[PDB]
Amino acid sequence: MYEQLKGEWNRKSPNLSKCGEELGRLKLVLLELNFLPTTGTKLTKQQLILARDILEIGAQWSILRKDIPSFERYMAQLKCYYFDYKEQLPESAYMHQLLGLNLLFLLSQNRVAEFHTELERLPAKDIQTNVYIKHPVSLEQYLMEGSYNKVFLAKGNIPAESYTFFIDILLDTIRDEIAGCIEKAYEKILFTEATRILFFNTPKKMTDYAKKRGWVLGPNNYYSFASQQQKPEDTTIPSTELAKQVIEYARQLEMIV
Amino acid sequence: GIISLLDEDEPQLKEFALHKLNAVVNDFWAEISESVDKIEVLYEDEGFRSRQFAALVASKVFYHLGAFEESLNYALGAGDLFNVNDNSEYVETIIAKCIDHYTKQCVENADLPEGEKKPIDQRLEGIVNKMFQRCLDDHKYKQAIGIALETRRLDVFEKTILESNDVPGMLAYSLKLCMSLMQNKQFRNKVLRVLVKIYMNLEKPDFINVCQCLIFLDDPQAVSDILEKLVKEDNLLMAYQICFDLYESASQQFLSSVIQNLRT
Amino acid sequence: YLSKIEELQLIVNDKSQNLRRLQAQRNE
Amino acid sequence: MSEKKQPVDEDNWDDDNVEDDFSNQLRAELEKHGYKMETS
Amino acid sequence: DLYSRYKKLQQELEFLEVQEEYIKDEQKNLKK
Amino acid sequence: PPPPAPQDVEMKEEAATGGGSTGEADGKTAAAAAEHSQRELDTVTLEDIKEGKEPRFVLRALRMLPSTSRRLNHYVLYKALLPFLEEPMDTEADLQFRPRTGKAASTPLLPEVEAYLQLLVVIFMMNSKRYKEAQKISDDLMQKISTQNRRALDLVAAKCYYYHARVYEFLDKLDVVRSFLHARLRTATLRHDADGQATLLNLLLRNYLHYSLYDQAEKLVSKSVFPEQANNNEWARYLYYTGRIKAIQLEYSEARRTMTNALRKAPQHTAVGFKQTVHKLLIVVELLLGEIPDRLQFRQPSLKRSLMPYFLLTQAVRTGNLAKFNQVLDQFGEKFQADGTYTLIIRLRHNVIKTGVRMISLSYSRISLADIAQKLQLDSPEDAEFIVAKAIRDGVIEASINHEKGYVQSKEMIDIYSTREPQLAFHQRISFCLDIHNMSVKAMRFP
Repeated sequence: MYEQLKGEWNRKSPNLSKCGEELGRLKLVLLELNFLPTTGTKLTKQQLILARDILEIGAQWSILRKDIPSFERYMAQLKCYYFDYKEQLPESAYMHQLLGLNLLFLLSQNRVAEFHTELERLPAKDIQTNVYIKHPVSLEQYLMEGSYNKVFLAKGNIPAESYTFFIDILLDTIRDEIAGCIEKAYEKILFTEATRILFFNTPKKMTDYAKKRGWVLGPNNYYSFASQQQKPEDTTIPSTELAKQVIEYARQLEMIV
Repeated sequence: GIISLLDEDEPQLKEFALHKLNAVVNDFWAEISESVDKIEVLYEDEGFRSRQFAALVASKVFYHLGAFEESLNYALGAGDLFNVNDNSEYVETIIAKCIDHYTKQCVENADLPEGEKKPIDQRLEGIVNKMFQRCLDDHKYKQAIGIALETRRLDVFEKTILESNDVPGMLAYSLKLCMSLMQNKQFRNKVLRVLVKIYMNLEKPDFINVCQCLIFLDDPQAVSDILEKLVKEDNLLMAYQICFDLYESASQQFLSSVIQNLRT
Repeated sequence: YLSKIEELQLIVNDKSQNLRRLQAQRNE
Repeated sequence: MSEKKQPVDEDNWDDDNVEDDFSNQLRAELEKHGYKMETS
Repeated sequence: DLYSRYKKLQQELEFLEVQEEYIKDEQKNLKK
Repeated sequence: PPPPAPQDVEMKEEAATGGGSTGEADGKTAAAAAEHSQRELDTVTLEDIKEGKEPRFVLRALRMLPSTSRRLNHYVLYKALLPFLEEPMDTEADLQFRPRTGKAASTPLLPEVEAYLQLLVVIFMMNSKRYKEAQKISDDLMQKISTQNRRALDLVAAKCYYYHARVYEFLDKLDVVRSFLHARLRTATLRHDADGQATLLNLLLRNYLHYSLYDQAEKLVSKSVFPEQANNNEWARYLYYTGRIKAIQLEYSEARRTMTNALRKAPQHTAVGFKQTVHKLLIVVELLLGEIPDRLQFRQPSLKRSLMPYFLLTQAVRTGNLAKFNQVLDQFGEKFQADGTYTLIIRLRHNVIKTGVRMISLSYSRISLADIAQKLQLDSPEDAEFIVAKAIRDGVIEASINHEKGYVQSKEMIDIYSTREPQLAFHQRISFCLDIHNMSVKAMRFP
């Protein structure tokens, strides 16, 4: 029953229009029943188990079309199906890898606190196995180490782990946080770290990242003549400001009487 | 994933989201709080499929929070739906908190004698009057008079004196007890005159019960009118006591004026 | 409950009388 | 007011910090350190 | 008479707070 | 004679506890409830340590006109479980002593919990607690009396909540009891407030554990006021989870201070498997910071039994041998997993390098880049330069690296003489201690 949603599984979605039709039929499934208003009627929850599989493939389509807001809605919905108590829910091969894909996605949106929250989210998966889950946890160790040093290793770690679209997102989320350092003439080459943005000693491809918006991100002084960083410094003129702070604290000690 | 349902722009989904939020407000208070800005747009949006229900779930965002004023704003969006929950554990306290907002707003309106009193929210007033009707159903005179002077409205007070219609203690010396705790004479005089009028409405108007208008209102014509009725019915025995009672209870002045009215 | 639990809130304000006793001792 | 709850989840000390610092070290026993200076 | 009692307790607090100010004011005068 | 003697002393203690609470409840407000109820609660804890005769004493506790002394004689006459729980109300209504009736309802529950049946009989005690909870629900909602029960029996409800937690621990968990606690939170939103809500919420976080950290985040939003912390142990309990939330949330620096404050507030013995858990969180988070804390300062013996792993792990952090750390992780993975801080150890495996750089920053004002490579055994000088960028991190002296001859200049803050440069530094410290002069105002108010 509820075909087309499960009907196109063999032809996943070569056409983006098929994904749009799938969304409309999924909306009709929402018309039939809410995602999980209550834990009662486990048979309706069994129908939702079929829905989980179509959503899991649908999330892969969202990554294939690089959807962000729709993917966010689908990812939250997939997490809610895992949220459902549904003890009857069977182990899903799609579920294990996609939770790992979600862990990689958290790195893409720079939700570092959430990334550890996801590492916590599957303690039994993390244990030692779940190689799909393992690649983002290894990437997390690399990320605190600085993804730039091991980014080449991370890129070649798996040619295909069902993360082929996700590794493209990982290339998109290459860290440029190393930008707060001297570069261009003063450092000249930062290719030694191996991050894609600072990779390449001086060619136009390196120049495109290096001289983007004039200089990498583009705010602040030009890196070639940059004084190491913003170099804001501090002064003892604040004593007058501290005198203003002194008025408030001292008056209060007297105010108490 | 309440936020995810809101992200898809479908009117049926809009109804699904508010229903799901109503189902588990306590489980995910933060999720409503994160989406409260989205919920506020939906609650105030006429286009939204159930803006009234969105307002009801907006009160649920403030279920953990203690803001009565936000619940009053939710009552405006909810309209009938806030009234529909006439009795509901937590909401009953929140509507009571709105009644507290209503009385303070009404007391402020009573304070203004120049008119231009700020209008009470009709939906807020509707929950208050409906709960006030429940007090009349309870039949307690005290519960009925519970919002009578809080609203500072004589018309509500007439309904409260009617109450369940027993009107036994209220149709006697209830005015004396109210006068003792009454804070404002200007509002009190309206209550005093209307209560003596209800005493007059009773087939026998007790002279002691109508004495409060005779002395506190101190209207010489009004005492002359009751005295004239006593002369008309030739009830000299009742007339003798009230005149002596007036002399002992109150000073001359208006008492002299009623004597002048009586002489000519 | 509005006019039967608000009186209970005034009972909370009764503790101020205990403070008044402490200040009264200081006055003496 | 015993918390409980978490059961489910010098003579022999003071020098412990000092001992821990060079527990891995002190293989030389100082005399070797002097011999190392002699080689230097 | 819960509504009347609420007014009565409210009156007691209002009188007490009004009196509470007097003790502190006289005590300050005593300090001088 | 030896078995009756425990019963006589316990019955006399309960009679004194009841008399004191009842007499105070009768006179005044605020002083009426909880003046000795907390003392009665500790006396109740002593009664729990000191042990059916208690149910017979409970039977027919009150009838109408006070006859408690005659009732005590009747309890002796009985000498000379589920039916007993409801027997006093069934035999005769108290006709008075409404705060006492809740305390009377609480007294049989403690022996039922002491039995620790872990069976439907314990659930029946939970049902008796639910009946007591209904009286607590109506103490101000239906009864228009003062909150003697809210001031005192709410603590009794908190004990019942802990007993409810015991039933859920035997089974799984009850979010509905937490929802009932949310209704109690609405009661807290009213004239009187209690902080029992946070402790049950901590259990809610615990039940989700690794699977959900949202409950902890919800807890952060849920955080409100209640700085009274009258229990103080409750504040430590709130701090212990709040510190745990920050530690899992990667806010290790704030967490260690919170754990230390929590560790200080432990009046109860917490001798075995208790305070050690609070100590375990503090030591791991400090190790996560990279500063090395030796175990010699505290070293509680029970902390020590669980510390055979961590102590070797602390030695492993000092050592440069990964294999020693690996041996500790595999051999001592157990117990740390039971603590639930095992995930923090997993993140710590990468953190070992940070400890060395912090030692270098305190030890050397201007270390060479190559020297840093030798000290931390970096494979290459460029890797060491990459490590130096990681070394700057946050909360450390400015590296101000030349990137050339200067190498790891790592210049320390200068003019840190508690002079003009730290004028804010050594005046701000005084402001906090001078702010604690509030204690003179607070105690002066109590008379």
